[PDB]
Amino acid sequence: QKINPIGLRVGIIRDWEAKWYAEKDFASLLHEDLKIRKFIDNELKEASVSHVEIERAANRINIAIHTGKPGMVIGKGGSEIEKLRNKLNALTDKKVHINVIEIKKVDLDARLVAENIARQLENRASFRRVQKQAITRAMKLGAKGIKTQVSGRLGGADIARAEQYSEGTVPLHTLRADIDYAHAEADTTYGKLGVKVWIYRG
Amino acid sequence: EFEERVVTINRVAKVVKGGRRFRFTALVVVGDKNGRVGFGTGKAQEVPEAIKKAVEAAKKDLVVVPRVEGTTPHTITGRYGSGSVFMKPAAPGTGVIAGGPVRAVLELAGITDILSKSLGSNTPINMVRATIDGLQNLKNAEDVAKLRGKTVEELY
Amino acid sequence: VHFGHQTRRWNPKMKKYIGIYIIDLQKTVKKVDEANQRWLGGLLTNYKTISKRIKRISELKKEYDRLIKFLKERNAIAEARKLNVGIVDTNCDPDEIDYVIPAN
RNA sequence: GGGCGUAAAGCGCGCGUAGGCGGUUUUUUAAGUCUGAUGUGAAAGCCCACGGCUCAACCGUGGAGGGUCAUUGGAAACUGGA
RNA sequence: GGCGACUUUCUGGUCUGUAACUGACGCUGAUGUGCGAAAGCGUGGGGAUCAAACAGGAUUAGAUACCCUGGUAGUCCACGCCGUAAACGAUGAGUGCUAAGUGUUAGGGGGCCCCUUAGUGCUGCAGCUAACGCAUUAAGCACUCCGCCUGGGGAGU
RNA sequence: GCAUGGUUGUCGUCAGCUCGUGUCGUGAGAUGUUGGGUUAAGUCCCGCAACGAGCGCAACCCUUAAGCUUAGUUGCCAU
RNA sequence: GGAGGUGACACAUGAUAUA
RNA sequence: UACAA
Ligand SMILES: [Mg+2]
Ligand SMILES: [Mg+2]
Ligand SMILES: [Mg+2]
Ligand SMILES: [Mg+2]
Ligand SMILES: [Mg+2]
Ligand SMILES: [Mg+2]
Ligand SMILES: [Mg+2]
Ligand SMILES: [Mg+2]
Ligand SMILES: [Mg+2]
Ligand SMILES: [Mg+2]
Ligand SMILES: [Mg+2]
Ligand SMILES: [Mg+2]
Ligand SMILES: [Mg+2]
Ligand SMILES: [Mg+2]
Ligand SMILES: [Mg+2]
Ligand SMILES: [Mg+2]
Ligand SMILES: [Mg+2]
Ligand SMILES: [Mg+2]
Ligand SMILES: [Mg+2]
Ligand SMILES: [Mg+2]
Repeated sequence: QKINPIGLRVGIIRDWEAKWYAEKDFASLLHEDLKIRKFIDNELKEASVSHVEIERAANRINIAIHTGKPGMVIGKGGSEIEKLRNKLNALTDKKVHINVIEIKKVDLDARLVAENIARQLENRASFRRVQKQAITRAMKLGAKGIKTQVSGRLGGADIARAEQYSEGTVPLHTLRADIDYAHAEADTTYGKLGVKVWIYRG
Repeated sequence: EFEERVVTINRVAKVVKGGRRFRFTALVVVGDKNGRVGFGTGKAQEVPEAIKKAVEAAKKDLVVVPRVEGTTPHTITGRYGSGSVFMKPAAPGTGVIAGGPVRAVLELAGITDILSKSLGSNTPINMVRATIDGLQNLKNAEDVAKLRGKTVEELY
Repeated sequence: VHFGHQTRRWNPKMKKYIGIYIIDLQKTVKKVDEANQRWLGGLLTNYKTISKRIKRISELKKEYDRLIKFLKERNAIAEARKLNVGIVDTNCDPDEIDYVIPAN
């Protein structure tokens, strides 16, 4: 019913996360990209990674990792990023250079806020309290608006439902509005809980 | 400061072209246990948000309850609509002999000793409004001595 | 300033202050010593919201033109009588005026 | 210590008997009313106090209470009688 | 309950003013006794219109109806009976007290207006009410008497 | 798929649906959002115990219809 | 503007709880 | 959905 807010704005006011060109090796490079994105998600699942950008040029892959906690990705003395770079050069057989970009104010990042809620829901936290706390935090940091939604068997109820909260303005029809969006899943004993977060900075 | 007690939480519904739209009504009594009591109501889709609205509204209609050594100066019946609450002074050993929302109102007023009977509607909002009505009409001896132009001793 | 409204509409509570009825000029002088646009609902009781519009007026042209013009008086009295001085004609209620001036 | 416009509940409406109730004042009475006295309201019981049961139940002792009771002396505002 | 052309005869009640008179002679009212729309019943008249029943014609899947054409009782009168209605203001009677404004009916007093009685309407405070609303014609505030109610159905059987 | 996440159809591009504060109501609720006009539109103005706000409408995005500057190949061809 | 009086072709049906 | 037919 409601279009993905990111997908509607891709190539309009939002940039592609994959920045390379190819014609006949497009499929092979696309799936090497997806191989890398799956590797980074698994290997840095505790490092608060918002998103990953991939640039390709001259048998070299430049990977930018936007992370809430950059000291965990780099590691004490650059040792953790050297180990990840060595494993990426084995998944790829190309020369990978990794850049790390700290994202201050992790409470204004939809992906980090969505995954934090999902992690708390897995710890049996109140599906209401986690949404309200996340909204209060983002608005205190100057967010123009925020919307949260948790869908599924809330609190182990036998009948699934969706509870959503909002504050400020989240103008999903305004094309020029840069609306950050993310979906995350919480693995509970009762199945999947879907977390959706919309953040509008301005 | 003021202590507050949630007397009743009611889920109410209004019907629309779809199904039903639900809200939550909170009836709350506030009081300091030192002769100032008040009740308020608030409505919201969330129970805690309705409570805060009810608490805030209660602070705007605090009442001054006359007392003599922890008891009321005389018997009274408070009536609001169908609600009617009989209140009688009791000895200091006696506790608050009250049934429902009356107990919340009298306790937060600072009574600790009273004989009360709810003779009428048991709907909590109207029982609460009846209780406040009876406390609003209590008169201490020093006040009625002033209006009659006598001293307190001459009243007896 | 002492000829009030017609007899067929005079409030009964203005009998002391009062063809047509003529106000108590003698009583108004002793009372006077004791003492333009639409009134927005909640001007006084909703200052938590009006001040935002007052602040937003200080800080668009279409809004300001009506805002400047903006920022019979029964709305105002309730905003004040519920919070716990004014010319009170015969048709007006005197029991809700702290300092009633019984002048036309 | 409740009600009867619409929730159960005003007879369809008169006339009128018994009964109930009844305007102001003065005098009088003393049935109601009020206030004492005397007698009586058994004992056991209930309640209070004390004593005996190791405690307690229980038992015992001394009080209190319970009448619309009767008889008798006063009061006279109200209800009743003249 | 009801009462609507006009005339005469017989007859009931109410209202206003006055303050001759009587001097509490009052209020209510179980039982009781009367009056009581329409339909209906009896006897006897009358019979225009309308019209249960009924007949025919339509409509309809059917139409024992609604619509059309007729039509009997009845509708009318007298004298008896019946005694029931959403017989309603769904509000018993009596008495007094409690803001105003404004129509109207029948009077009176004073200078068309002001005051005042008694009815009849609308609006509207205080108060009352569950609300709707009532509000000097109370559903307000009081006293007296009567009637009546105590979950729905069964059953006003 | 009547335990679910995600994704989709449908009413339906219908113009509506709400919230905060205030105020009115014992209360469910109401108001705002109704009324006078106007619009494709809860679009806009006026009045109004409402004042504001949000999700919607619209606008910001793509393309099509006209012109200008830059550029002239693999496009075009007037001298 | 709101009341009170006054007057003014045909279309049948849709099991129980749970909602 | 579980039923009924
Ligand atoms: Mg009862
Ligand atoms: Mg009665
Ligand atoms: Mg009925
Ligand atoms: Mg009834
Ligand atoms: Mg009657
Ligand atoms: Mg009857
Ligand atoms: Mg013993
Ligand atoms: Mg007459
Ligand atoms: Mg009588
Ligand atoms: Mg009788
Ligand atoms: Mg007849
Ligand atoms: Mg016929
Ligand atoms: Mg006949
Ligand atoms: Mg006859
Ligand atoms: Mg009746
Ligand atoms: Mg009466
Ligand atoms: Mg009366
Ligand atoms: Mg009225
Ligand atoms: Mg009159
Ligand atoms: Mg648009």
